[PDB]
Amino acid sequence: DFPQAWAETGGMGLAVRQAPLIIPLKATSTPVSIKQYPMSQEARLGIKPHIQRLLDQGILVPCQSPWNTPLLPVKKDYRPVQDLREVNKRVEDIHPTVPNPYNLLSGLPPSHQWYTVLDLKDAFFCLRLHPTSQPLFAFEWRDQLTWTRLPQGFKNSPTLFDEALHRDLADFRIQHPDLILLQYVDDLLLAATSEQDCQRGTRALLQTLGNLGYRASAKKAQICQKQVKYLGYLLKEGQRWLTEARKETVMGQPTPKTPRQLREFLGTAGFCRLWIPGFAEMAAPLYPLTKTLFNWGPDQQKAYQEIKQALLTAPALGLPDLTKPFELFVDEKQGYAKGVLTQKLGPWRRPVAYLSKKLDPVAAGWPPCLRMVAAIAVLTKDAGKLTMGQPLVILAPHAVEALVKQPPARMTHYQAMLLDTDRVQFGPVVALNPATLLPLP
RNA sequence: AACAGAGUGCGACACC
DNA sequence: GGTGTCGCACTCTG
Repeated sequence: DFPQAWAETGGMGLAVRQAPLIIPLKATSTPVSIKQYPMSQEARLGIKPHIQRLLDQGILVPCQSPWNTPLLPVKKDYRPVQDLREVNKRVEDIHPTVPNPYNLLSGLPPSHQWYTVLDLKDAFFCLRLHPTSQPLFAFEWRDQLTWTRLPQGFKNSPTLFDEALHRDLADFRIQHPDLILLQYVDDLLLAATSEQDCQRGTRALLQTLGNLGYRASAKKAQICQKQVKYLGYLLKEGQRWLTEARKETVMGQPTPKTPRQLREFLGTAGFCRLWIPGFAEMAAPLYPLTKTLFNWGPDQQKAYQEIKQALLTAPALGLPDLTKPFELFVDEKQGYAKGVLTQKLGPWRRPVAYLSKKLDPVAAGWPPCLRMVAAIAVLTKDAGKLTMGQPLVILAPHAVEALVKQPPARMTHYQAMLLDTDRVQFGPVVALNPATLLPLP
């Protein structure tokens, strides 16, 4: 039905509006041959059929180059990645344009709740390399070659491709303004308001992409769904849920017995902190067991449990509405700041994110009252990363508006941040649910 | 043994 | 007590 745009059918891609790239070198560089690292029978055999599939496909061509860098295949078959730090250090740097994965969804309007997701197959290869630059990307072989397209391992590949595709799509975006199109480099979210208003765009877009010369995986496609996985998340109805996959990777593991094992834990669980109320404080007992003896007392096990429990009971987050205002409820506890950034849908405050930070050494040194102010300060700063300086009412269990206006060091800076009334208004003192951190009637 | 971007915790150097 | 630059963990997205 759409043979052109499906990699599985319409064959390898080529960004047609995109003219072959010429990679600008450092003003002082020099070709570098580098000994093809040894791999193994499984690695050599892993990317073996790939280096052969690409060859007769033109993407790969017989070459004789000063430069050699060793290819570094991977897996999850194998990827034809290529270890080339030596090259891309001899290559100049460019002002980047890759999206901020943190706030991309901030731009998904609740009006739009019909979703499609298209992952792009072999995106980088859709860009052509200009024969001048082709040699930089050479590697030995047996059964020396090089890339006619844009290879993985190359430091600019990510940005170069974002721009290419972003530019190629700037057309669409103005022409179907009734649709939303988020783009994280390689893969795309389309948002409609209607089951068919989605199936239009998903026809148009899916077409445009075939024309422009890009191809999308029909395997990984997610067409006109009411919920979709995107960026590690489940999106459904303008809310962001943690994936059961994500959870299993924590629940599943055995209680850490080394610092390394602890670090992996805090590592992956910390990627869920937006869904864990008073996270930072929760994990306080765990942190010192990194770097340092490893005594696993009750507090360690308490934290450990609490955190895992907090994942099972984890709530959906509301996607930030930038056309509305936000409230930030905040509390401070023994040197730890915690709070929930919320927005209203009718009669409901619905959390947009949970924010917590360990109070730094000096702050932590100040008395309870002052601590609350610093608590309010950091979380406000962090909330900014989501609100985009949209107007924010700050609420808390202890009144502090006065003190930030009439204190008897850092204040100067805190006052500056908190007393800009064009973005920050204190609200009334309120009582919070100790869990959920929401206000009590 | 590769890249870009992101989250958070810890340290080091320097500076009044 | 305050304040500026780095580096090293673990983790995630593609």
